[PDB]
Formats: sequence, structure tokens, C-alpha cells
Amino acid sequence: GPLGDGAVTLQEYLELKKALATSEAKVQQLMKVNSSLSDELRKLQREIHKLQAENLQLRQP
Amino acid sequence: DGAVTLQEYLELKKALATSEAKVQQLMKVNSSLSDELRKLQREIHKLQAENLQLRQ
Repeated sequence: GPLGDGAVTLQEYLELKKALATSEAKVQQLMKVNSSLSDELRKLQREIHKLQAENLQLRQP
Repeated sequence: DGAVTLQEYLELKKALATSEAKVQQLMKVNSSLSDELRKLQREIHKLQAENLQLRQ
């Protein structure tokens, strides 16, 4: 980047690099949480399979 | 050189905008995943309650 009197100051450059790093970190965190949530989704779906099977047996006269 | 610095800065701004769009898309899908997990949990609980009623 520039040295600490042009169109882009060193402070502007550093602030932009930090904003990009912050946004990239947030993408990584979103991907980690979405992976965890996607695994949880499958577990909860399986719990419905379990209870649906029980429900159908209980209803059978 | 100031022209080179300007171009580097503008490319970084474009990268930031692209990253922000990706964050917004992943937030959208996070929210949908979260809504669907809450819905499944409510459906599990309704089946659990109905099954216990069928036993009474």
C-alpha cells in the first residue's frame, strides 16, 4: 500500500484490508455454523421418523 | 505510485463487496436452516404429545 499525501492514505488502505479480513472471517464462521446446523437437521428428521413410526403403530387398531 | 495504489484499493473494494454479498447469501441460508430446525423441533414435540395421548 501507500506510505503514511495521495488519493489513498495508508490508514484507508489498512482499514479496507481489515474490513475484507473481517468479512472473510464471517464467511468462514457462517460456513462452519451452517455445517453444524445441516448435521442437526438430519438428526431432527430422524427423530420425526422414529416418532412417526410409533404414531402409526399406536393408531393401528 | 498513486495510480497503482488507487487501482489496488479499488480492486480491494470490489473484493469486499463480493465478500459482503457472500455473507448475505450465507446469512439467508443460515436463517432458513434455523427456521427449519425450529419447525422440526415443534413437529417432534407435537408427535411426542400425540403419542402420549394415544396411550391414554
